[PDB]
Amino acid sequence: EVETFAFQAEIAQLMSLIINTFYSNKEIFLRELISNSSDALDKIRYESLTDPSKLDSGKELHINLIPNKQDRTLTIVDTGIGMTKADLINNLGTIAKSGTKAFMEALQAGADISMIGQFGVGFYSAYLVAEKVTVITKHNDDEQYAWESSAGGSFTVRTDTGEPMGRGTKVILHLKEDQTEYLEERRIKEIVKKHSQFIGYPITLFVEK
Ligand SMILES: O=C(NCc1ccc(F)cc1)c1ccc[nH]1
Repeated sequence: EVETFAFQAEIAQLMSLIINTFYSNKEIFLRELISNSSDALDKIRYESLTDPSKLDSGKELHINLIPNKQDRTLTIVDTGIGMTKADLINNLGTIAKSGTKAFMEALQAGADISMIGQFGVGFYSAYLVAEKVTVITKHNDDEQYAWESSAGGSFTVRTDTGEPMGRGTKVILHLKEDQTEYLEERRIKEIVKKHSQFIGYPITLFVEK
């Protein structure tokens, strides 16, 4: 049972701008997603300070980067707080309507795409490199869900029968044909060291057979 939803108009507009603007500095997508992961880990860590049982679903607080050249996917896994179904539908837990409004004024007032994270919509920079994005998520207060979108104005939500996650979020980037450099180990390492060197959680770059 798959539910299909239209993006709000302002979010569709943001995604088409990200997809269609000529803009070479695509590597910032990884910085934005890792920072989202760090924010989600901060949240569950804060909750556990007063309620240890919040970590019954998983004590480890980390970020894994998993390239797969056969599937042409880069997956960013974190064990942060996760998202409820309502969170997924409501722009993946963001205030994306007012954030997009601000971002797009900033772009006409000098800024560039790399500044997207300052407006709370950094997730959508995934479409700089991905033709389709799948988000699997598990929050302590809900079941496990899969969100998916290839842009084009709609996204789907379904219950995820896949491998159970415990708690956290998995962003699966189905990369564009000409963006496979972001599956290469030395390129990922360079980007992490350049842009995420002060993230307060271990980031493990998985290797391939
Ligand atoms: O660059 C501009 N729009 C294109 C754009 C592309 C991606 C993005 F995430 C945000 C905007 C702009 C608008 C106003 C001044 N500059």
